[PDB]
Amino acid sequence: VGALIISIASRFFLYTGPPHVEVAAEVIFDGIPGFPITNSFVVAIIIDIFVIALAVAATRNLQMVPRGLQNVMEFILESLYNLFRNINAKYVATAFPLVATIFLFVLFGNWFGLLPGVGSIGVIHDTCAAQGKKLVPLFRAPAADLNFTFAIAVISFVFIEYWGFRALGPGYLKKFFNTNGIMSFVGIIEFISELVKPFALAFRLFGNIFAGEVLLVVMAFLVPLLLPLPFYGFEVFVGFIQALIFALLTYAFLNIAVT
Amino acid sequence: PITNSFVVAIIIDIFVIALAVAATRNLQMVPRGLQNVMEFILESLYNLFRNINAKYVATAFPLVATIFLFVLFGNWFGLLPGVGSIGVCHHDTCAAQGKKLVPLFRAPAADLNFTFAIAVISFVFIEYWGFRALGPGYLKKFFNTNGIMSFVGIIEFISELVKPFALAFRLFGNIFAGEVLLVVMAFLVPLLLPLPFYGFEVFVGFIQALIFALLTYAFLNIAVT
Amino acid sequence: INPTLFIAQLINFLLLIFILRALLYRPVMNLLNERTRRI
Amino acid sequence: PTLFIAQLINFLLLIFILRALLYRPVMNLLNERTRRIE
Amino acid sequence: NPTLFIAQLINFLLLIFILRALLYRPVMNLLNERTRRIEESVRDAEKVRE
Amino acid sequence: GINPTLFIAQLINFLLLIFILRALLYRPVMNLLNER
Amino acid sequence: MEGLNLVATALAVGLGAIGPGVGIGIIVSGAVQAIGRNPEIENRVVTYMFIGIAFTEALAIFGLVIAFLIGF
Amino acid sequence: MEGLNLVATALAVGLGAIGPGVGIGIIVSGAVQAIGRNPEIENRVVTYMFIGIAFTEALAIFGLVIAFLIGF
Amino acid sequence: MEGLNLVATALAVGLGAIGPGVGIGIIVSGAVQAIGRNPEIENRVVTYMFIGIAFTEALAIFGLVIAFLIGF
Amino acid sequence: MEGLNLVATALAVGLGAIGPGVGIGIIVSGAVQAIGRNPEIENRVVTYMFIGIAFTEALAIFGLVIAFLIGF
Amino acid sequence: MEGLNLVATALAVGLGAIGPGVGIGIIVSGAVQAIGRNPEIENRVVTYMFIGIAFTEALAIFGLVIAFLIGFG
Amino acid sequence: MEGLNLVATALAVGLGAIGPGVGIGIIVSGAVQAIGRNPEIENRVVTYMFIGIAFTEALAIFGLVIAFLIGF
Amino acid sequence: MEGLNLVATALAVGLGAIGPGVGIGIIVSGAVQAIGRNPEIENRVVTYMFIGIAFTEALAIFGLVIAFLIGF
Amino acid sequence: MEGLNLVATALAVGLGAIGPGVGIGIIVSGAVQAIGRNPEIENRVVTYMFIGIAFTEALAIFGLVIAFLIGF
Amino acid sequence: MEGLNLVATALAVGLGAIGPGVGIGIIVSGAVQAIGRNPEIENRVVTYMFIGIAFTEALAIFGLVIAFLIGF
Amino acid sequence: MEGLNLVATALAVGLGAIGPGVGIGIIVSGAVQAIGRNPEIENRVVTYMFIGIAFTEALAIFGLVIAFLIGF
Repeated sequence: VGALIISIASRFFLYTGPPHVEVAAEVIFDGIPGFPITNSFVVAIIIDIFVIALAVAATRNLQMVPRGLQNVMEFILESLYNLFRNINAKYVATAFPLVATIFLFVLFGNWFGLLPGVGSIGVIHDTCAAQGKKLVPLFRAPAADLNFTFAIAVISFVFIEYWGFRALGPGYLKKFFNTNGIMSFVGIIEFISELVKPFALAFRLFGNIFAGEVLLVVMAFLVPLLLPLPFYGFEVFVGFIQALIFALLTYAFLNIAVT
Repeated sequence: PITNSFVVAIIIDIFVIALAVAATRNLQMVPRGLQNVMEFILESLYNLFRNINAKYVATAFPLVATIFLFVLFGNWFGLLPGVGSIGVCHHDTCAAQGKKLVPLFRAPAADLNFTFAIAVISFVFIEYWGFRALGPGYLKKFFNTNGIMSFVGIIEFISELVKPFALAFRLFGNIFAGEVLLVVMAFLVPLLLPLPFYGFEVFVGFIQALIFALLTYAFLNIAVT
Repeated sequence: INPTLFIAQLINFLLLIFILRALLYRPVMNLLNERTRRI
Repeated sequence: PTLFIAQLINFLLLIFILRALLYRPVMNLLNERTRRIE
Repeated sequence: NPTLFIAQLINFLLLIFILRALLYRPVMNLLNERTRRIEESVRDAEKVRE
Repeated sequence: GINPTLFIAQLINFLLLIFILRALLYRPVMNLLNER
Repeated sequence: MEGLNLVATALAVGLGAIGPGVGIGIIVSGAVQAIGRNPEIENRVVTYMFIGIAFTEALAIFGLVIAFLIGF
Repeated sequence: MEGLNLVATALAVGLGAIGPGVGIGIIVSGAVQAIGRNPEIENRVVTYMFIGIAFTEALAIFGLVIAFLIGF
Repeated sequence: MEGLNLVATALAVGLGAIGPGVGIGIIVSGAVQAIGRNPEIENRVVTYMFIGIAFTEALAIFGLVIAFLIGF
Repeated sequence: MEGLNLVATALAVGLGAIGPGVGIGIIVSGAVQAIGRNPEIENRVVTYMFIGIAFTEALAIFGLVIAFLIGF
Repeated sequence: MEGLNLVATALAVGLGAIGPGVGIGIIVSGAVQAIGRNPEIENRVVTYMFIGIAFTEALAIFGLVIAFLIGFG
Repeated sequence: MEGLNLVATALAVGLGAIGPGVGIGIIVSGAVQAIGRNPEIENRVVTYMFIGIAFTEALAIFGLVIAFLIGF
Repeated sequence: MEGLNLVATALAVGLGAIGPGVGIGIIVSGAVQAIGRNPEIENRVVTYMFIGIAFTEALAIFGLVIAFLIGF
Repeated sequence: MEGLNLVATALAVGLGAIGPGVGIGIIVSGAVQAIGRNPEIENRVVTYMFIGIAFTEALAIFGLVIAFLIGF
Repeated sequence: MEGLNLVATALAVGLGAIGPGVGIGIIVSGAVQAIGRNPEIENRVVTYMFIGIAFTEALAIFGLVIAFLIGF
Repeated sequence: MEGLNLVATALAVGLGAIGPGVGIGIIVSGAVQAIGRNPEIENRVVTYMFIGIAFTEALAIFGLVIAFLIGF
């Protein structure tokens, strides 16, 4: 090792080769009449089937002794179970299927977004820009789509509202209306914040993934070699942290609605 | 020539002289009345000065007491009725033959002339007494004494010079702001609105009067150090 | 912001949740609880 | 001026209202000091 | 795009190597420790059963 | 701009007031010290 | 003035978050310090922490939504 | 210019969220610290926290009202 | 600049909500911490907390009334 | 310009409220904290609390006066 | 004012990032002090630490995405 | 620009208050806490608290006088 | 009105650097204070210190790259 | 144009005091807290307190003098 | 605009140095507090203080070189 | 514009002291508080305080020299 830090490979086509920005907020792949399927939805499909195959392999000949994929999946599930019990221990099983699948799908969607070619592969000038048709990129992260993040947020909001109605009765006088005291003023702000929560979560995840994608692409544009490695690692960490905190905030909001 | 604030300053000085004459006319043990209050104020001031520096507590004590009494009198005269309403003429009372209706009573601290004298006197006292028992050491910059220590000394030297000017400007700003706040409250409503500010005006004036003397004593002690 | 795309994404997420509950969550908890049950 | 007269009246009323309450404790303190003189 | 796929893949391989050389060992150790604890518990349960 | 003559007059008045106050309070200070 | 709405949206989002972020940080730091000081009491103090978090987030999203209104 | 109302509303919301957000953060942090020091006073201290949070949120409410009036 | 009055009115409220917002929060946090440290002095310190809150609210009201005069 | 006085007044009011509000908040928080620590010197410490509050409010008064001068 | 969009997208990211940075710093300091005082509760409280950190970074991302949208319509 | 002196003096007087106010508040809070910890040391505490207050308020005085020079 | 890109980049850099500096300062201060409190537990503290440092410097780099976009 | 010097003087005077003022406040607070901790160290802590005060006031006076040069 | 370059340079130098003007101070204060609380850990805490100093001066130098680019 | 360079000088001076002033204040406060806690660490604390102050002093000189370039 010593002091061999030279960065000679770094000074390779600083900004001449790779395209300048070439980013978009939403794109559509279509391909069928009627529903315009998008590349982000396509990745959600390939992630979903990959998750299904992974779960099957982990459950393939379920043995009492854990090993390999079964062992790591058990460790992940038990760590999540303990983490959720640390907040509430009465409703862990009720919300566990939703929370666990949310975390697992979001984590793999974020990690797949950092795979190479998510911006390079699509159907300066690259390949398709040479022809007369614009190069729409393929393999877009599902969290980069609002229609996915908003769907997850509204699903979580429906779940939390249904369970907060099923428990504690349908009263909600702490947030609906109060007769006297400042509680009347508190309840309206509580209702407003509750309405905010799904939008806040959806925007949080969507942005924290899409901005990471944009940053990795743009740092591939300038000094493409050997510099964006720590930032790729940081984006892996960001995707993992976001996937975790989405589920954590979901369960915490559910428990606080129970209270 | 003279301005409006000069008359109020002379009135404050005359009132101080009259109060001193009344206190000293009947000087006896166990005072009860105006003399007792004046003695209590003087003793409290002496105690505060000795808390700062007892060696120089009585050095410029008469000058500090005179400055404090003048400041208190000017602050009291500012909130008194008749200041800013009576116009000498070089709708308003002096609308006919407009001459801006110069106020009869102008606060001595509300001007940059009377306020500037206090700063000059304080700076002269600090430099004299500071250099009286220090010689070159009072303004010594400690040139490279502690690893280019001259930079610290040169910067601190400007602070000491600006301190008296800062105090005078602070007093002038306080007086002018009190008068302007009273005028603004009067323009806002005709009665009972300025109560939150008029009452705070007297307390602010008293606090500033005490603070000027305290800062002078502390600067003298720092200069003595 | 395509409502049809949002509906499709919600349907896919719900199907994934159901599949995981019926194939992954149920067996993992059963295996995990068995250890405590064994304990 | 009418506004000046009203402002002076309000200022005098506020000054008297503050002065009565201040002098009450001030009178108590002066009496205590006179008693503690001897 | 034969201009950014190469850069990303080259970076991707380096990231994979760094992760395997900095994080694979602790993850393997944690998994092995969990497996060892589970196996010891299972052996104790079998012995108590027998 | 500030009137130098007005400032000089104010300084003279302040100095005279300070001297008069010192002369008047020299006896009161002595009386207070003797009492205590 | 040739795109004043962009600056408007930027100021709405930009100035709507510098305040709330400090509030969230202070809330959660105080919660963490109190939890460390008293491990026993955790169940209900987190409730107040989260209601404060929700209020602060709603405050920020007020500006975010206001900016999005101008964006359209 | 033209869109001065837009930047007006943006500034109003942003600067009305700058302060009250920090105020809420400090209030909740102090309440949490007191709870950690004394859970017994909860019944009154949470009430004081609420009567403070309402007053702090009032200014943000004023900012939103002015923003909506401008938007109107 | 036609909406210059609008931006002035919004700016007044926005900046006047900053200082009081933090001040009320700090006051409430200090009072809450003292109460947790000493419930027996409840009324005495609540009075001073209300005094500080009233001062901050008075400053905020001054800002609001300046904005209202400008807008009107 | 036609409304530059308005924005000047608004900026003056808001900035003169930003600082003194925080100063008063800190003053009251410290005073109440000390009172909770030692109620026996309640009057002694409130004596300094009020005088500090006066100096803090002085800056807000200065800003309001300047704003009124520009406003009128 | 042809480049006003540039100043807009600069402000959207610059402002809205100051608060998140201070929030992250405060969260880290508080969590570190608490775990130094309470070592065994670290494995429980690091979760809330990351919750607050990711909240602050969520606000920063709210600024960032708006800046990116401004920079490209 | 026309009337730029007005916004100039307003900016000067406003920005001269946000800094000194917080410093004065911190000074007063620290002095009060120290006096609470040690009662008999108030004589030496206050004599430095006022000088620190004067030093801090000197900056606001500079702001005000510069505003007057621009205003006049 | 050319050259506005320069001031845009400058504002982006300044307002994206002023926050992270304070954040990392607070991070290092808290970490070193806790380490001095008990040097026994270091790695399980320096780890979180570096986590916060990396996150805050990453936000700073976000600001830096978005500035260099206008710069390039 | 024709007044930009006034705005420059205002900005220099203002922004040149908001940092030094808080620095002086924190310096005085820490010094007074140390004094309350132990009285015997006064002469050794007043010196460095004055050193910090001199540095902050030097920065503020530099800002003021630079503004005065523009004003002249 | 024939002068926006100088303003951009000033913004890049000044702004982006406030945060790296307070983070360094906080780092040093925490380091010296730990040093007072533990002198034998001097080298270990001084190394981390230097780590924080380097991290902050990284952003400082980034802003400075960006200003130099604008200046050049 | 024509006086825009003067505004640039003001911005360089004004913004170049906000950070360093607060940093110096915090450093001095922490050093003095530590010295009050433990007098024997006075020498090392003063040395580290000087290093920290020198860092922020050079950072302020960074803006000061840029302002002088424009001034000269």
